[PDB]
Amino acid sequence: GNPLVYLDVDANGKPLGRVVLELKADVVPKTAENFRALCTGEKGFGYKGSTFHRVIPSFMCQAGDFTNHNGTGGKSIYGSRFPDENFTLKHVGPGVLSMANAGPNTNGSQFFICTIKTDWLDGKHVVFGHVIEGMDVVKKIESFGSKSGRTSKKIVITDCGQLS
Ligand SMILES: [Cl-]
Repeated sequence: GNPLVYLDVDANGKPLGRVVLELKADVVPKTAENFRALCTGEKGFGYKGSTFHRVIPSFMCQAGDFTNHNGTGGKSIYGSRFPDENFTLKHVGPGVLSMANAGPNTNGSQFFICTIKTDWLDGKHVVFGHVIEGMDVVKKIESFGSKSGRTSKKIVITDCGQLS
């Protein structure tokens, strides 16, 4: 079936717990595979040790820039950027996992976990999974964000990988 992956997250160097994500490889196989491989690190790079650099309460928590740690970087397993696969899945509510981007066909490695329904992103960002377990951890991360997106604690993915 669809992959299950995990992110273990610290805030200011102490663990918050684990976020478990189901990746909708049946719907968006290419997008799911990129994220899966970046969690395992099997290509020699990926999310381990990187940060949630942009977190906005009552919106979303954004991560995945493992090259520049600031929203300008990241790369996919395919190359620097890859196409929007489809917009079939929608930003239905809290726990949606979706690709950050800088316009059409600019997916790399950055992603976000929604903490509310974000319908205006439908048709613009590729949704590719959702939180199975660990919304409590997501709410903790969210609580360390701000209107500007600047975090008030350093939020680090210490470990990540594939469960099934
Ligand atoms: Cl484990």
